[PDB]
Amino acid sequence: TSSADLTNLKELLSLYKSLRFSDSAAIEKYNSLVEWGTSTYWKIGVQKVANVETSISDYYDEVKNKPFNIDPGYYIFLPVYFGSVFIYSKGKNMVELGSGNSFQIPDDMRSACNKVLDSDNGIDFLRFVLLNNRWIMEDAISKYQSPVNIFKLASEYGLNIPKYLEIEIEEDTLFDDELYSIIERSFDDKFPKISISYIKLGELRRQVVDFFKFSFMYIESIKVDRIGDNIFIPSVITKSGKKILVKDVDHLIRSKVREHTFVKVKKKNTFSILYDYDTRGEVIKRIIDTIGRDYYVNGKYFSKVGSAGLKQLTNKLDINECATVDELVDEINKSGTVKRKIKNQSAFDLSRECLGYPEADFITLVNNMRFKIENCKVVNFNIENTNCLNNPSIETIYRNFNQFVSIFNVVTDVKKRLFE
Amino acid sequence: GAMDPDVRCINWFESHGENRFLYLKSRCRNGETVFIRFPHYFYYVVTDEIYQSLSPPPFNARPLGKMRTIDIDETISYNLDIKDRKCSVADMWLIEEPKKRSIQNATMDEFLNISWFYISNGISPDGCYSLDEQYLTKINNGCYHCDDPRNCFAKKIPRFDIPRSYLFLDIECHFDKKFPSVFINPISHTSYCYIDLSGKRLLFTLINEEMLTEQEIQEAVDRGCLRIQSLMEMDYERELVLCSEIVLLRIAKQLLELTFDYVVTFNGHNFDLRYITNRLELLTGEKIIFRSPDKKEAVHLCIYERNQSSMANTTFHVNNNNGTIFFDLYSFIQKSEKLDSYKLDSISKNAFSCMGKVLNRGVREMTFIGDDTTDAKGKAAAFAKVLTTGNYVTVDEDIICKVIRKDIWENGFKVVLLCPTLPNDTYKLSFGKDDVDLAQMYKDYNLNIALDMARYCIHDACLCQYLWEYYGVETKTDAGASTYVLPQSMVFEYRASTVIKGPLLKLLLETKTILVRSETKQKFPYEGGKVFAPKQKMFSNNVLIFDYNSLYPNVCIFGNLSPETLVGVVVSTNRLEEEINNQLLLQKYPPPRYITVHCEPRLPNLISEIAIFDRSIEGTIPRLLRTFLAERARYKKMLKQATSSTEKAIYDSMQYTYKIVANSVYGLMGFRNSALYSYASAKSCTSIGRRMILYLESVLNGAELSNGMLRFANPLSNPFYMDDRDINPIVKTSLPIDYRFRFRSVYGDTDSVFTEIDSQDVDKSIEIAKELERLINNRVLFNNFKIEFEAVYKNLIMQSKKKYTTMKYSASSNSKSVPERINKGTS
Amino acid sequence: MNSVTVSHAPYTITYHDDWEPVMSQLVEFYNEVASWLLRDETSPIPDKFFIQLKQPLRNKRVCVCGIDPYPKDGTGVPFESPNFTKKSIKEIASSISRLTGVIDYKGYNLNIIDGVIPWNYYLSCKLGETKSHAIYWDKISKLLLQHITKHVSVLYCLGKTDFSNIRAKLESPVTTIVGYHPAARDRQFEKDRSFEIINVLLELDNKAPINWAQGFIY
Repeated sequence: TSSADLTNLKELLSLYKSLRFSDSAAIEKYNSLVEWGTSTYWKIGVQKVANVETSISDYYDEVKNKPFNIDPGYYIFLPVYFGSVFIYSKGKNMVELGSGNSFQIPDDMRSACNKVLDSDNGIDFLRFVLLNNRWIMEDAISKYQSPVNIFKLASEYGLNIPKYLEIEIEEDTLFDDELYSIIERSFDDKFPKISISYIKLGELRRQVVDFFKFSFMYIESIKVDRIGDNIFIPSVITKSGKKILVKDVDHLIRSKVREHTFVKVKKKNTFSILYDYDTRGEVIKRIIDTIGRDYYVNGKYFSKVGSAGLKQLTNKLDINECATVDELVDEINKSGTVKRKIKNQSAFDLSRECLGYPEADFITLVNNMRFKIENCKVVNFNIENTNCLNNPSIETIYRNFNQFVSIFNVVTDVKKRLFE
Repeated sequence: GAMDPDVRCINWFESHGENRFLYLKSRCRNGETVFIRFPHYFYYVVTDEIYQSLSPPPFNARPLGKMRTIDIDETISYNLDIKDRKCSVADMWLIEEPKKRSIQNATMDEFLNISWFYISNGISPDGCYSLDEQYLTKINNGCYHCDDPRNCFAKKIPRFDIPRSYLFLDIECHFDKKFPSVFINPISHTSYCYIDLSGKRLLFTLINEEMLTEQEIQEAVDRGCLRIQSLMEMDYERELVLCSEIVLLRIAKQLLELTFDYVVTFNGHNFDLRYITNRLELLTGEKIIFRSPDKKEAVHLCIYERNQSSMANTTFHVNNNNGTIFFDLYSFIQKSEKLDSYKLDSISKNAFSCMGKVLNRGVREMTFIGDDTTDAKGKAAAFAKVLTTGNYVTVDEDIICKVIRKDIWENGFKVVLLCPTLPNDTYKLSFGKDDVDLAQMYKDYNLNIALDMARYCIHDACLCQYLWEYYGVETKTDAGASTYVLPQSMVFEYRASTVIKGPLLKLLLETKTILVRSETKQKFPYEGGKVFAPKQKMFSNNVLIFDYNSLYPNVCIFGNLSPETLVGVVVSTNRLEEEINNQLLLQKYPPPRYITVHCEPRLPNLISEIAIFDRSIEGTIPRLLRTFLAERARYKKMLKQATSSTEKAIYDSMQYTYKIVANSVYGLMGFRNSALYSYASAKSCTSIGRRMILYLESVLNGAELSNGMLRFANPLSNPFYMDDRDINPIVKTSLPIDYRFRFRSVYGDTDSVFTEIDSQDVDKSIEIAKELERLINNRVLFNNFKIEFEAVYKNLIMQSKKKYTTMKYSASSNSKSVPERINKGTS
Repeated sequence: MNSVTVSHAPYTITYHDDWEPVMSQLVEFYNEVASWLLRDETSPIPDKFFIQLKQPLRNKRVCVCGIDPYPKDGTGVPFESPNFTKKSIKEIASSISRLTGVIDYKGYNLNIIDGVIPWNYYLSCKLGETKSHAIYWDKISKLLLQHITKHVSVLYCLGKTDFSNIRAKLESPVTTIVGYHPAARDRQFEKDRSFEIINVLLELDNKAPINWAQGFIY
C-alpha cells in the first residue's frame, strides 16, 4: 500500500532480474524480500532458491560450429581463453560460473575491481578468467560504453586486459577458419584462445564462434608442473610430446583420465584441450593410487608431502619470510592490518589457510578422529573412524596431519605471543 | 438511593466510541449493581532521553526509576570469544497518553494497555475497594465519573460475597435434513433458565405456535399452557408459555437486553444467539440492541471469531458492551479440556456420574435410590441436583434409559428408569448420549412431541447452570482476573502468550528489567518430534507410578535458564574443534557458577551445541517460576486451613489457575510469537529435563534391595557439575532385613516414571513406595528437585501414553481394599 | 454464454462458461434467499443482479473487489456511474490520471480493461443503506468470490474495514492487496499506490501489467 512497499517490490523484482549475477548477500536479500512479500500479500509469483544458477547466456547466443556470414557495422574483437571463469559484480565478489562459490582473490585484483566499479555506475559486471594462477580480465559489458574505455581504465589500473581489436566490415564475406586464424594471430598472444567474442556498436548481445574438430591420441603420463609456492599444475603429454591443456584438477577428476590409455581431444591451430563429460569417489582415489599415495589434494593442485613449515605461514600472511618464530611477531606490530587479519580469524582458520587444506575433506577426516588437548594445544590424536580412509584426501591429509597439528600449535602460541 | 462504597468487581470492559473509556460493572453487598467510568488512555515507556526529546508534551507521564535494559539476543559462537551480554542501565518513564502518539523508539510494546492500567493504578481486578465519593462524580443513574483511579481505589476491603444474576438460555430449531438455517429452518422451541438476584431459579420454556396447529394450540392451552401473543403480556413464573415466532423473538429481545451479570450457553455465540439475531431481523426490523450503562453508545449484536495457534480451532465472541460477560461453554471448555469428545453428552457423562444401588426389580421400569453414602459424600447431592430436569440416564455407561419418575429430597434421589430388570449389585448412572431423535420428532411434529421436546430443551439449557457451578467457572474466572491481570470478560478469550504478559510485567516492574530485541527471529520451532515407546505392554507385577513436581517449572528455577542468563551458545563443525571448545569451556567458565549443557545441534553441519548459562543471579523467568510454584503451594496449603465452603471454592480456583499458568511457561519460552522467547532457553530446558529423566531411569533400573540397604545399578552422582553428596549407590533402607527386592524401570515420558517391583503384593508396593519417596527426596534428587509417588498398577496393560488400563491401588488403601479400575481409550 | 433459471427473478441468469462450476450452488442459494431479498428495493434492480456473470475470466487477472453496489444509481456494473458522477470512480479516475498523466478525460469504466474485472462482494444493498442486505447474500458472495479467486491473479479491495477478514472466507491463498476505499478520510486513497503495486506484483507473477488507461473514455 505504501510507496515504501512499492520500492521494496521494485528492488525485489530487480534482484529477481539479476539473480544469475548474484552472490550470497543478494540471495539473502532476495529471500528476505520474498518472505516479506508473501507474508504481506499472501502470495508471490517468486519463491526461494538456494543453488543459484549463474549464467550470462542472456548476453550471448548459440555458438557457431561452422562458417557463417557477417556484413553490417563495425566489430570489436575480444578473445576467449582457457581456465576457470569468474564474474565480479557491484558490491559482490568473484564467483565461479555454474557452481558459484566465494573464491579467494588477492587484494591488488580486488582493489582494481573496486576502483574500476566505483568510477561510474554503468557497469553490469567484470568478467575474469583464471589460468595457471594468472588473473586475466577478459571482458566487461555495459549498456552505455564499450569494452575499450573500461579496458583502458583497467590497463592503467594495473590489471591485464586483452588487446581489443576494432575492425569495420563492408562486403559480404563468409567468416571461416582462415579469417578466424587471421584475427587470432592479430591478437598476438601465446595464451590459449578457444573462441572469439566480437561485438557491434549498439548491440547489447554478444555472440561468439568456435571452430574445432575431433582428434584422438594416447596418454602417456599425468604429471604436475610447478606453477607456484606449494602449487603444482597436473599435466599430460603425448608420444610426440604435445601438451594437452587443463583448467582445474576438478576437470581432471570429471574426465576420468586413465593412465596409459587413449583420449578424445578437440585440437586447435595452436593448442589442444581434452574434453570433459566422460564416480568422483572412484576417480579421486584411482588417479592418486596411479600417481602415488604421497600426493594430496592441495586445493586445485597436487602436491607432495607438503612438509610446510614457518615460512608457509609467512607466505599466506604475506609477511617477511622468516625461519624464526621470534620474527613472526616483530613486524606484525608494525603491520597495521596483518595483525587485524590474524586476530579476526580463528586459530583453525589460519591453520587451514596456511596448509592448502580442502574444507570438506579435512572436516570429515577430523570428525572421524579422537584428540587429546592440553593448554589449548593438541598433544595427541587418534583415528575414530577408518571408513573415511576410503577417501584418498582423508588419508593423504592424515599423512601430514602431523604438519597440520604442528602448524596449528604454532598458530595458537602465535596468538598467545601476539597477546604478549 | 445512596451509593454503597463497598463494591466488588464482577466485570470489566473497554469502550468502542470516539472517546473511549473504561466502564467497570461492580456489585455492592446490599444488592446494587453500579457502574464507574474510567477514562482510558494509551501506555508507553521510553528511556528518559526520549522522554526529554519530545517537544509536544505528553498528556501525563510517570517515571519508573533507573531500570537496566537487557539485550536478549542469541548469538552462536564457534569459539570462546563470547561477548558480554548487552546491559544498559537507564531511567524509564511511563506516559499516559490519550491518542496513539506512535513513537519510533518506545519500549515495552508487546503487552496490552489494560494490564498497564491495572498495574499503574494498583487496581486489583477482583479486588473489593471502598470507593471515594469525592473521587466519584455521578454522571448517569448508576454511572459515575472517576478521573483518578489511584485515589479512588484507596481503601481495599476483605472479600465478601454477592448475589449474582446468572442468566442462561438455549433453544432448538426445526431443521429439515441439513443444518437448521435462519432463513429456511424455523425455531422449534426456546428454553431459558433465568436466575435473578433473588436466587429464584425461574423457568419458562417457550414453544413455537407457528409450526403447530391452532387446534393443537387450543388443546395445549386447555392442558395447562398459557398463550400470549405480544411482548407486554408475558409473565415469567409459568413454564410453558406459548406464542408465535414474532412474539418469541420480541420477548427474547426484551430478555437479552437485560442488564444481566452473566449469560451462559453451549455453542451459543456461533449457532444459537446469532440464530436469534438473524431470524429476528428476517421477520422483524429490530436488531438486538445492547447499550452502554452511561447511555452514550449503542452497538448492535456482533458475531466475530478470533483464531489461535499453539489442531485448528476458532472461538466465537460478541462485543456487546451492556455489562454482561456474554460467556459460552463450548469454546471455554474446549480450552480447559483435552478430551475424546466435547459433545455435550460426553461432558455431562464426565461431570455428573453417581453410583447406584438397586431398589426395585421387575419389568422394564426399575426404581433406584442413591443416598449421600451410596457412592461418596458429595456425588449424591450434585447428581440429585441435576436430576431435577433431565430425562435420560446412561446406566452402566451403556444402558441409556429414560427417566420415568424421579424423587429427590435433599441429599439423594429415587428414580424410576426404563431399563430392563436384571439382578445386579449396583449400577453407574450417567448422562451420556441422549436417546431422542429430534430429527424424527420434527419430521412428525405434533403437540405431545412439542411438549416433550420443550422439556428436552429446558434440560439442555438448565445443564448450563449445573456445569457453571461444577466447573466452577465463576470461581476460575475470578481467579483469572487477579492472576493474569485482565478483565474478567477476557480471562478465557485471549491466547496464552498474551495472558502470561500480566504477571511477567509485574515482575519486570519489580526487578526493573526490560527485555528488548533489535534482531529478527529465525524460522525453527522448539520441538524435534520426540517419540516414546514402552518397554512392554502386559505387566505381571505391580508398577510404582512416580511423578515429577512441575518438571520444567522447577528446572527453570534450578539452572536459572532464561534470556538474560544465557551468555552464549557454542558450536563447532568438526570433532577436533568440538573437543577443543569442550575443554576450553570447561576451563574458562568454572562450576558451580555456570553450567555446561548439551543441546541438539540446530543445523545439519553442526554436531555439538554447548549452551552456557550463569546462575549468578536468579533472572526474571526463573524468579517468576519460583514465585508461581511457591504461591501454588501456599494456596494449596490454605485450601486445608479454612472451613467456609466459599473458601473451598476460591482457593481451589486460585490453586488450579496457578497450575495452568505455571505449567505452560516452557511453551511460551520456545514459542517464536511469545514475549518469553529465547531459543537456547527452551532447548536447554528440554535438554535438562531429558537428562533428569534418563538419570532417574538409570537410578531405578537395575536397583535391588539388599537386605536392609538399597543397592542401585548406578551411583547417586550429580549429572550437571561437581557434587558433594554421598554418591554411594548403597543407601540405608528403613525396612526389615527380610526384604530383598529389585526394581526394573519400565517407562517414563516427561514427568511420570513407571517403576516395576518384583512382586504382585500391592501392599508391599505401597510400603516400599512410601520409603522410596523419602529415599529419593533425601538422597538421589538434589537442590530443589522433588517428586511424589502417584500410584501402583497391578495387572497393568498399557499400549502407549494414552491407551492403557490397569487396577490402580491408592496409597491410602491396602491389598484388601477397593482399587481404582482405569480404562481409557475404550470404544 | 449460458443462462439458467432460478425460482424467482430474473428466472434467467446468463453467465460465461468460466462461471459454469458455480451455477448449481448459486441457483440453490438464490432460490433460498430470493423472496426475503425481494422484501426491499435494490440498487441495481433485481433484474440486473446477474450482469456480472456474463463477463469471462480466463483473460482476467487483476480483480478489483468492491464490497457492495451503490445505494443509488445501482446499475450492476461495479463502481460504475452512467454519467460518471460517483465520488468513488471520480477518485479512481483521479489516481489513474496521476499515475498516467491523463489531464483531460470524461469518464472511467473499470469494465473495459483486459485483465481487470470490477467485482461486487454483496450483490445488492437496500435503498440508501449499506451492507444491510449482506445477510441474505453471504453464501452467494462467498461462492462468487471463491470461484473468482480460482483464476484471478490479484485481489484488490477498496475499504480496509469492510474487507477486514476477506482472507478467511477465501481458502486458496492469492495475491491480495487491501487498499483504502475512495470514501476514505483525508484523501488517503489519493495517497494509495495500489495500481502501481498491482502492476509490479503482476510482473512478479510474470503477468501482464494493467493498462488502466484503457478504462478511460474521452
